[PDB]
Amino acid sequence: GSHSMRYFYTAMSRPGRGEPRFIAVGYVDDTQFVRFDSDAASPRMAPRAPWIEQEGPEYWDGETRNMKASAQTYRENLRIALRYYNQSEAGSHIIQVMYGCDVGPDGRLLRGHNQYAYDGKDYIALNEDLSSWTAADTAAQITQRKWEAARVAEQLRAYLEGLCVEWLRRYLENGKETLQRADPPKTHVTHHPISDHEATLRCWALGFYPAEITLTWQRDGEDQTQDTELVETRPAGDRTFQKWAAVVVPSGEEQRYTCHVQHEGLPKPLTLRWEP
Amino acid sequence: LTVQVARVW
Amino acid sequence: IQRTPKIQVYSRHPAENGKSNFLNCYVSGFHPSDIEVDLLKNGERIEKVEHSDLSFSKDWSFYLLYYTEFTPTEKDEYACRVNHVTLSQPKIVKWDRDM
Repeated sequence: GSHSMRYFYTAMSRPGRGEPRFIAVGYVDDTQFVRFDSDAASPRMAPRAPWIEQEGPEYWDGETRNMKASAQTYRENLRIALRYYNQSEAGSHIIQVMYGCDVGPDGRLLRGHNQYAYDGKDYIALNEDLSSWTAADTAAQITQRKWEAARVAEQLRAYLEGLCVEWLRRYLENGKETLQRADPPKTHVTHHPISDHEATLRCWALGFYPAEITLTWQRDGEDQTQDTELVETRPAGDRTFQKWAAVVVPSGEEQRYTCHVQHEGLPKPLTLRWEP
Repeated sequence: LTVQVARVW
Repeated sequence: IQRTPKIQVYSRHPAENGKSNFLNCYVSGFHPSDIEVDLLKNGERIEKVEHSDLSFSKDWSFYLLYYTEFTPTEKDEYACRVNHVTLSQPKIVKWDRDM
């Protein structure tokens, strides 16, 4: 169905311990496919998925050149941010970047993204029109003024509507075996007494891709959102993801509880109960 | 493919 | 403003004694990015532990997966030890085969 390409940059200063570290990673959907780390013995854009390995040396040299250039720019931006926020040169600070494109089944641009953070807070973001900016504070407004003057938005629009979509489509075809395969969750319900009158029902989802999933408990057909313990979806390490949802139920009332599982890999939503 | 130039703040 | 890490300790595949597996420690939701993560076997640091490349969620908080090959037994206890600037003392989360 729909797909996304995302790049994530992290630039972290470390006064007294050398120049700021720059790490870049690239994703198609929930699959990482490239990385760059300025702290590597030999910094370069490197493959992290099998289907990207077929890209030639001009790809890898070009991307490596770009990441080294980007690293230098974001080291500059870290110095600039200190000024904008009247901060001392003694502290460690972080700039983060996430950008990319979303496409529909036909591979047409759904929307683009280009957003920035400073010390974990929104800094500036390209609006959905890909032509204007939202600045989070008066510091970012300075950046906005600079970027409006230099017409940065137009250049980002050109990338997001062009190369981003084009290369995402290329990656999707080259990695169709995996990127265009949904693995449905393997599911089951576990039961563990807490006491003489209460028990935990835990609904498990395992081995699924992509990460997007909905696990819900119902009691007598009504959602138990507030009484459900829901862990964050977590990576298994083999491309797939895991998740569970638990509720505490009165003993003898277990069969009034149903777990409901929604996932792209499933032809229809699943309903599961504990099976003693 | 990454965007080709980073912007100065 | 800083964010303390969430911690999950778990296996890649359903655990069965004698069968080779992967022990995972997933740390997420934290900021800044500096974090110290150990995988413990019976209280002692496992040497060959790899981790994923630093990335982050839509709310800018970071996540990392630390992992190592291991073969679960009935005797052996495993845990994940995490330190972060938000933590005055390292936080230990024990591996629970049902979690």
